[PDB]
Amino acid sequence: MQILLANPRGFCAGVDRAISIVENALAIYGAPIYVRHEVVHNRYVVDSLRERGAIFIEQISEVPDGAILIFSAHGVSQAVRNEAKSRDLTVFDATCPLVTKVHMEVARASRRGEESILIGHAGHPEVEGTMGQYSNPEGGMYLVESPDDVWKLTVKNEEKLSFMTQTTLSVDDTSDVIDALRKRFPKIVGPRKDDICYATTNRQEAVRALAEQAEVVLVVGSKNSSNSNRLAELAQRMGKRAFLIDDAKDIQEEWVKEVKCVGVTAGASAPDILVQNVVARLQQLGGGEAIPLEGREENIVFEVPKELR
Ligand SMILES: O=P(O)(O)OP(=O)(O)OCc1ccc(Cl)nc1
Ligand code: F3S
Repeated sequence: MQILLANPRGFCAGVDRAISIVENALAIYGAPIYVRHEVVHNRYVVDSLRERGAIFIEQISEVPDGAILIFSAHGVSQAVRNEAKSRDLTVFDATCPLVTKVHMEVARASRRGEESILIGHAGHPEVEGTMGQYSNPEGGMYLVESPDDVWKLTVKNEEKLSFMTQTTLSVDDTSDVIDALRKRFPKIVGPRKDDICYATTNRQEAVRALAEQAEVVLVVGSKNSSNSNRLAELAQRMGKRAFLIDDAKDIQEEWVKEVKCVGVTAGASAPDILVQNVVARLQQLGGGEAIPLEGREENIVFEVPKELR
């Protein structure tokens, strides 16, 4: 059995920064460090940081006074930010620079009383944070997931309309949504393409190349990782069996019995150690040395704030 590795895969620049923010805070101030929501959507990363004295909480009311609080990589609403700022808290913000960029555009639209449409998935924390940058009642902020959602959306002034996207969407599906928005609202304004980050784009491109060669694709990442789910979905839609797995224990032997080529990738929040262990398990089940596929170069790093060095 041939084992192929997608490239690129695993940690992005936002995740690496957010994790270091928590680690460095723990190293500088000791435990406990409070973190709002899972810092990134990976069980292993979260369980680790929890074992080292990070405390994860869904609401700021759970956090005690005088504490250090960190915002997760997914970003937070103005409301949440103001609720933290108005209390006895030292705040560090692990929100990804590429989410912040989108937030800044929503905030601008809010200041102009000009309506904005977000493409994304209801209930996801990035969506809550991004929608939560819009406060002006004279405009409006709308969420669409599909072309059908676009087909039933009505806005107050479609002459003054802009759109934004979640960072971790399917590139292909998002393209269909934007085509719809432009047919329904010809004057809508947006970025050149969308707000899908380089890491999401690159991992989807990489898993396409992988699924072209592999019969079965394993995607390392947690169930609540949106970007990981898109990788597995992309593979499946290409007609390959694909499985989202947290770690090597989830691999069921039937999945790779009599499979000549298995591919492995990882979402943006999945540490490389999990991939290494997955590969060790596949090798127990017959696989050879893992062959990395040739990949688009990634070179971006985001530094921690100077105060957390
Ligand atoms: O569930 P998703 O959003 O894919 O989150 P993830 O698995 O934490 O991945 C890194 C990340 C962090 C922040 C953002 Cl807004 N997008 C991606
Ligand atoms: S938005 Fe940032 S957290 Fe990673 S998946 Fe994209 S670089």
